Amino acid sequence: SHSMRYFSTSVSRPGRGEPRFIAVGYVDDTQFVRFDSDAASQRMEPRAPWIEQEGPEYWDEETGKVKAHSQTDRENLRIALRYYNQSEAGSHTLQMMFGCDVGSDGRFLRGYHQYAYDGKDYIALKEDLRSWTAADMAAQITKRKWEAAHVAEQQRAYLEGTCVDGLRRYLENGKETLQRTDPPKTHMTHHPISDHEATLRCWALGFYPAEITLTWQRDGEDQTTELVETRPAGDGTFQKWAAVVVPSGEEQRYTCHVQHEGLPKPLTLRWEP
Amino acid sequence: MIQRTPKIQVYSRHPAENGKSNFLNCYVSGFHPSDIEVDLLKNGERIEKVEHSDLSFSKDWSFYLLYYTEFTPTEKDEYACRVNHVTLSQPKIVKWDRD
Amino acid sequence: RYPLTFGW
Amino acid sequence: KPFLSAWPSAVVPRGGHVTLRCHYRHRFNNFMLYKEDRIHVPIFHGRLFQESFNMSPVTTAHAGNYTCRGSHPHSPTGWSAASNPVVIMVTGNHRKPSLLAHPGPLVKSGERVILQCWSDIMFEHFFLHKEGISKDPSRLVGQIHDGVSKANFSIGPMMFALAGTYRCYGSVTHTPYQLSAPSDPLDIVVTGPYEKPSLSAQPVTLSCSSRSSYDMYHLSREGGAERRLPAVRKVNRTFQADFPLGPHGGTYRCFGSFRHSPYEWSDPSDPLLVS
Ligand SMILES: *[C@@H]1O[C@H](CO)[C@@H](O)[C@H](O)[C@H]1NC(C)=O
Ligand SMILES: *[C@@H]1O[C@H](CO)[C@@H](O)[C@H](O)[C@H]1NC(C)=O
Repeated sequence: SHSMRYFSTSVSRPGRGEPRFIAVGYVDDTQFVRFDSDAASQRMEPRAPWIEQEGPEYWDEETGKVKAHSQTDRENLRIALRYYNQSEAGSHTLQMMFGCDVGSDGRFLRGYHQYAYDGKDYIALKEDLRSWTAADMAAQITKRKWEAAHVAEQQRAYLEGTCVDGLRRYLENGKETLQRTDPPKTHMTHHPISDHEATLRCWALGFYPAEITLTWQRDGEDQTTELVETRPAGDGTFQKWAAVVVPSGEEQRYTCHVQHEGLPKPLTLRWEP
Repeated sequence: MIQRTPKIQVYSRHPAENGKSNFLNCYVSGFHPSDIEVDLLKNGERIEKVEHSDLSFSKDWSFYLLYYTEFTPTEKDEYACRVNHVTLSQPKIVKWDRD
Repeated sequence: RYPLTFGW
Repeated sequence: KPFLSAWPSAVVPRGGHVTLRCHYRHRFNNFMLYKEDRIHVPIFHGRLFQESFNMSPVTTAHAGNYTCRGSHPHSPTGWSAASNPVVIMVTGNHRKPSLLAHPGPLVKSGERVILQCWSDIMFEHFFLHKEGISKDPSRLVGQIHDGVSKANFSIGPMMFALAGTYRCYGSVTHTPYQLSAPSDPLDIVVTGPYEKPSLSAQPVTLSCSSRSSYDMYHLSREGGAERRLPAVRKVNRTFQADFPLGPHGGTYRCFGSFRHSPYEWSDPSDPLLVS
């Protein structure tokens, strides 16, 4: 299974700068393009080596559609001010997410097209790709507008067609990177926190993709256990750890379980001085 | 307007070994709005050459950024990350724990 | 590929 | 570098008010102001503005190309780099030009329209301004011809972000910062991409109908003018407006529109001949 996603952010910041639009494109957990309206390029830029072979027609076409989005979503900040009767003086955020998922065979599974205004769900294309979820009263107006423009039919055709066909092309062009699986490299650390208790920490490092399960068990039963959010190492791989506090002398009772696309069999880790 | 304070993690790209070049990371996530100010500190002083990822967000609309710089860890120097945000009255400082 | 986008 | 911004607008009438703000290092800090290339020479004898600089009675002497420097105490120089330039343009110094849309103010989505600014006054340059926009006015040279001065602003391809109220201004060869009084406003309306209504004779009135929830319908004849009616729901989940036929013309077209989007109309209905 694989996924493609575009994340765009438009912010107004009256008195602190001109409204700014930033869009980023991902294939799974790998960023590959970006556009920043605050740059002198004003072009869509490559951000991963495997997309840089695409020809000038690709970069011309993509820059055109994303600059258009830049202008559209910057105007959407002024419209939202009217819909919600908000001051020209306030700072506001408008976010969009778009993309599709494909299976192993290379076929469509799900599509997405969603907005938020100031951090809260605004309008979203529903799961069936035919109707819209409006979160409040302002978004009901946009819904009524987009029904009148038949937006759901166009995005549905794009998400099931061009989006999926593009993901399929990207996955082959960057196969060795995008279809790689780097298994987790694991280690455990023991730190005493008191006379009667110690902290056991299971470490997962160097893993791609970033989907992972780190679980702790005593004698076999699940022990829900501190769990940090998976974080980027900065080289394309990811890190995570899970920690539990254990009674002194019972460390052998606890085991850490690792599940990852890169491990043919689930790992079982056990402390050992 | 929804305001969410950032989670901060400070860590190295690779396992720390004194004297060996590495990367110091400050990963900030879960925050809203997007305006955030992030610095990497060496013995309390901001490190000048610091790069950062393009602004992106999660399914829940929360933003995340990775800040990083090239560094060589030592036994003497103490690294940290300083984050400011509309949710924080003063900057929050998270120390790198090599332990 | 980048999508076509519409006004609010 | 700081961010300099004029509020409410860098285009300001004589007697209006504009405030220059200098955002440096996360606050509107103490800053000095600089004009033209004199960026190492602060204006008004080095005054340290404390919050903002409000020029409440705007005069033509206020016009110019400004930069600010925010105070930076733990710096070798104590001050920031030069900010972005902001050009304050003062209006009301000549008599207003005229502004006209070619071929007309209804512009189909994806097409272009020409906003021609003109005057019997021999203006050297023209400035086109979309109301409410922070961006600098578009500037064009005034083409002199048969005793009229004129300039053609091209707007397009038409989308909702370009619809709205436009005004244009003139300036003389020796007073570019000094602008004319603004021309009468021109409303540019984009049609589509919302689906066209149906226009028909009542099986007498002319009916505009759509499944789409347009809240207002607009009727237009080929000659020109504009009649508006609120949409009413009835007869099978259709939003429709019935326009009284009247008790001698033909070829009418209808558009739908929504509230809080005054300058965005649907594609026109097919033309209907009324005998
Ligand atoms: C600036 O001062 C003038 C005159 O007192 C006033 O009309 C205007 O509202 C002020 N504007 C700002 C932004 O302070
Ligand atoms: C502007 O467009 C009109 C209409 O095509 C044309 O006649 C005119 O020469 C153009 N230029 C100026 C300066 O008006």
